[PDB]
Amino acid sequence: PIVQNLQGQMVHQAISPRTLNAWVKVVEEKAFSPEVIPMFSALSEGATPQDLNTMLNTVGGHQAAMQMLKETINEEAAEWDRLHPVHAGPIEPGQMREPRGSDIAGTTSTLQEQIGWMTHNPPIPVGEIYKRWIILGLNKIVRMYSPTSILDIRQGPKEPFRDYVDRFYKTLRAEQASQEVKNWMTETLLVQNANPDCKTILKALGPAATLEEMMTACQGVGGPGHKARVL
Amino acid sequence: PIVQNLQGQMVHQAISPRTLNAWVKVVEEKAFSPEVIPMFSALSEGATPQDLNTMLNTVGGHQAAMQMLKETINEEAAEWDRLHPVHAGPIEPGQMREPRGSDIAGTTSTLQEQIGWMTHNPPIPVGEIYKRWIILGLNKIVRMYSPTSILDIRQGPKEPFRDYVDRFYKTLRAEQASQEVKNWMTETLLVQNANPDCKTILKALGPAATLEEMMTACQGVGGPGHKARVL
Amino acid sequence: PIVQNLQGQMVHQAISPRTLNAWVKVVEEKAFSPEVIPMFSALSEGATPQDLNTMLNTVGGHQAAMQMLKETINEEAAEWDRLHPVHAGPIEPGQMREPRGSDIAGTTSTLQEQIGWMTHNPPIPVGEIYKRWIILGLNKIVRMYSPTSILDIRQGPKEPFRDYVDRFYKTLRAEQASQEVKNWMTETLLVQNANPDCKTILKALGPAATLEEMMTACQGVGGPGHKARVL
Amino acid sequence: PIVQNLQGQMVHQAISPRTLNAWVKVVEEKAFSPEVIPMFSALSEGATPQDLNTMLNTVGGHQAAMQMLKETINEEAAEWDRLHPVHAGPIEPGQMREPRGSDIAGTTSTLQEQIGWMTHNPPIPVGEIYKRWIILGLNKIVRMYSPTSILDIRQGPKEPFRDYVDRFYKTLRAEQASQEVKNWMTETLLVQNANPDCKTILKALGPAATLEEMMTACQGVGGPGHKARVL
Amino acid sequence: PIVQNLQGQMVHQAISPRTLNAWVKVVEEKAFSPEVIPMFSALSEGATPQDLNTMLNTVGGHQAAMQMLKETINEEAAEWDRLHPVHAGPIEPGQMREPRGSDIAGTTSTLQEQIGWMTHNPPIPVGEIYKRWIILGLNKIVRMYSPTSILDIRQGPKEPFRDYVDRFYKTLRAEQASQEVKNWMTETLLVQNANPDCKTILKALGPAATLEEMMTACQGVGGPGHKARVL
Amino acid sequence: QGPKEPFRDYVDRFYKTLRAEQASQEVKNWMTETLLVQNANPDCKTILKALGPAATLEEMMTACQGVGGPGHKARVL
Repeated sequence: PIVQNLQGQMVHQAISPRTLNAWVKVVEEKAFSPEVIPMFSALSEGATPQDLNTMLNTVGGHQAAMQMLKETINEEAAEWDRLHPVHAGPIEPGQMREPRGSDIAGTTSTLQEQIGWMTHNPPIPVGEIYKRWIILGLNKIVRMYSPTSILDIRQGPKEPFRDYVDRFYKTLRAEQASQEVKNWMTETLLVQNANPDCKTILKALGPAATLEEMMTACQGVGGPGHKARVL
Repeated sequence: PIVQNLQGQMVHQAISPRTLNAWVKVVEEKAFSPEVIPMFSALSEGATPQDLNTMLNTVGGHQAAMQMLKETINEEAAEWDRLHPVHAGPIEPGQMREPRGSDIAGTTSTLQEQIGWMTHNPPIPVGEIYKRWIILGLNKIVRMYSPTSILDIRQGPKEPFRDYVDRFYKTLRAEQASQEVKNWMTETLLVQNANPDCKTILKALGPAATLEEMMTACQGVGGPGHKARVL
Repeated sequence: PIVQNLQGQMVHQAISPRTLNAWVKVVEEKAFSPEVIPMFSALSEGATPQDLNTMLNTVGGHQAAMQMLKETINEEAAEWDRLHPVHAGPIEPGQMREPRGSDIAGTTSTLQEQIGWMTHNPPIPVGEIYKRWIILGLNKIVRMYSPTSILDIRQGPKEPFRDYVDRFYKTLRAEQASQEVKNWMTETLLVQNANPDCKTILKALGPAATLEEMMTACQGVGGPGHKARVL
Repeated sequence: PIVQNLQGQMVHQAISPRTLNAWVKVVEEKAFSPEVIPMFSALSEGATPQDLNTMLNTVGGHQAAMQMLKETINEEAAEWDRLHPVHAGPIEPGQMREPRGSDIAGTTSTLQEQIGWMTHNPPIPVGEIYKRWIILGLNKIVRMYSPTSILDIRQGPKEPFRDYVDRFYKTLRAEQASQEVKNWMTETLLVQNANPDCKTILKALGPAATLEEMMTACQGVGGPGHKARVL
Repeated sequence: PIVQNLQGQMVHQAISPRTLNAWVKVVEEKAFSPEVIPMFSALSEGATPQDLNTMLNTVGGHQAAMQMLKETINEEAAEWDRLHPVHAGPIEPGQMREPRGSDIAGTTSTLQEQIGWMTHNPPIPVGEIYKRWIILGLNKIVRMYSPTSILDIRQGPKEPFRDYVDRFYKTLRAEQASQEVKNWMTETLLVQNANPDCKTILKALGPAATLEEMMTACQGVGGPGHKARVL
Repeated sequence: QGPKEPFRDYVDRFYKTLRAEQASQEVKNWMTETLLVQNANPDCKTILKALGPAATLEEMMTACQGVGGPGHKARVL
């Protein structure tokens, strides 16, 4: 990344082995889950194109997924130059030029230019432009083996309600939809078939008390709910 | 390393034994493989010849790989040397000697010289030249440490297409083939070495199918393969 | 050690406790071996003759071999006076005093003198001369050892032509072998026990070829699922 | 501990956890090997009398040995007090009062009076004088802890001599014998207690035969490369 | 925490998560013990009341002995109020307000106010005073919970004299008895509670024998005299 | 040769093969140390403990008398 410095000018640093290891733990295991997009955000806060390609490349796992991302963003890269002047500004390495799509994604730019673009004030946001293409590329792999349907979000009869929530957000962030279809279906079927003790205390409290008493309810559910609560 | 390479005054920093112990750990976990090479690059952004000689000599094991790499960087230096004339040194303070191919590899040069050439503005880049040479020798081990080969890889008779096409892509990463060859390879060769059950669906899927549309063929058939995976 | 060596603005700081914990168990557990040598070089950046002398006193394993290492160091430290006698150049330029063999081995020099030598620009480089002498004695000490079971690494008749070859260089890496002895051990161990088809290919190549060539052979010779790929 | 300063007088910094960790490991693993003296002193660089005291309160086992060591310090602080008479009447205004034995022990004296003594002219080594009390006490604990006498160290008939030499030099570390006596032990107990065949060679080589020559005794016995083979 | 040395302005440093973690992890291994204390001193270097509070507040285990410890802090806070007149404003014109029991415990005062008394001439060590109250707290904890004591303990059937002396001293640290009592226990009761055969030979080392003379004697009688050791 | 073997055809095979190569003199000495000595019979290696590195050839060719074999086929006709 680019990292602010105490006494002077901003410094470029290479992405650390801890950071590529922390990322490797995430992506190879969360690949088909919507969960990866904000981890990606957080572990790419200062990131240059070169940092971004380094983060793509150091993954071992899901190599054909990894290509479907690389191919996806080169289409964005081609797309960009359709409306935006090609080779505008200075021809030569080491000057302030206006980046093409394949400059954005660090394919045709050298790192020195990237450093110039990201040290400018306000910064020239090449890596932010590229991260949005990688999020869109990430949406496509997340979709590929994920479920999508509103009737396919599962709800067991004795669960203490939380497991349904924890499935809900990792289902409906795969594909965009209507807020009203997400709300109305919550009400007519999903919550209406949930744990009948849970519904009782919760919808007696209503939209007028905090979820605490509902969440303090439904103790002792199988083996895992019998597990210690005071430790 | 020499740090702060593309930003004003660059300066030297020592390679840490934990950075070295962590390098060797990738090598323990992935053997000699493609996926090593970017971890090598990430830890090689600022590297002097001496950092590079410190990186190969700390490996210890895999000594047939080390010996092959070692002749390839020597064969590369020899070639620099018979192509670019190098004569007798400075006779006065404030003067700089020419690199040899041996100097660039850190055979005959001392670190202080390496610092002078690579901290000059603009630098005389001995670390670049050699790190590339080392990468050539790393790729060349990949050929002689390859699991299977692109023609030999194939789909088991009840094997999911999804498992197959990932390991196929792992396989094509070790392959050094051109891009037009890589294009055919990921289309025809892939479909051909498919099993008879998926091959049909794959022939029906036909010309001009994208990787998005590859990865979604043979879904939802059930049976063996599906234990942890939602249909 | 000095902190900020080669970086100006230098301070002397005390030796780190995790560097000492890593040191004592490395010399204890693994012995005077080829891996010690490049780690000792990486481990001991910025160290003074007090720090390196503090580090030879803290080594608690291999005592007898250490007394031949101490004799060896006391020999170079003596010989340096025989090789480079103090101030036999011009008295006029410069103003430090020229160090004896035993101001380098930290035996007569005070820590202020060593600080001044290593805080000059360019410096008088006491630490690194000391680190060479210890490396040189690490090589003499290594040669005091020879692995049993060099000659028991015999090529497995149906196995690929890799790990036995690998092991044979590894066992013989500090054994100092001759061209004809290396070719003879190659035939004896490797060629004469390998696979029938391979043995014909290897006798046809001859045991005197470089490693990229020996590695190339025997791969894709065999028929359907018999092509001898690395396991 | 004590830390260096580039303008004006020295300053003190917080004690490190990992220093106490390094010290507790080298105390614990072998329960007080002669490894404690170079190691304690490696971690007692710049260590005030209150830091040396913190190092003594780190040892949680061995509370006999630890109080024996405190009563040893108690006799040493006395030794100091007897050697030097206590100032009668008022101390002269200005610079530090001379240190009394328990003040050196860090019990009756504060941190800042230690800073005072070390910045003073001449320097008063309050850290270094108390540190010698500890190390004498640590050798008392190692002497108590030692398994056998250097005059009873001896080996079975087919054990290597070279392994005995090493057992000898491990043995020597805790032994404060005069050097003539130690040279005499080197050339008598090793030479006398070597196996019949090493007696045959050490006679042939003679009285002036080296320690390297001692370790290379019983060499040449086997077949090539430590293996006999029939033609 | 606070550091004053080599800073240009006197403000707070934020507490490390690995500080708190390392403190909790110390309590895991040892419990409230003598053992936590030297690791508490290092992990509470520069500690202000607020930091001290945070370090108390994350302990989740041992919660009766937390209640005894806090009670004991409150108690020396009550003591201090009736100790000397606390000045509610400045003690003299040009000097800070005095700290009473709620100011030392961190309840009425704010972090910069606490930085004030540590950075002030003269300094008032509010956080060390509270650490002492913490040290007194812990000293009551180990004594209520102490499983046996000095006039009930005796040397075992097969217990070495040394490990008896060690096990007495460990008891006698936890036992918070009056000092002339403890001085009678280390002189007379220690001798009296040994093995009886043992006790007769400590009768035989002449009047008032020293701990080193005692430690170097008592041989053959009671528990094991020989100890196997790793060199 | 095997380790207990009487230390005569091996010495013919060594010298004849040396005479075949026509090896350089210095290399013959390194070959002797490398090969001849490290293959020698036990009693022949007692001479290299008794004499150390300064070992003469006549001593070694006068060793190994307690085993059989043909010797040098010395006779008086």
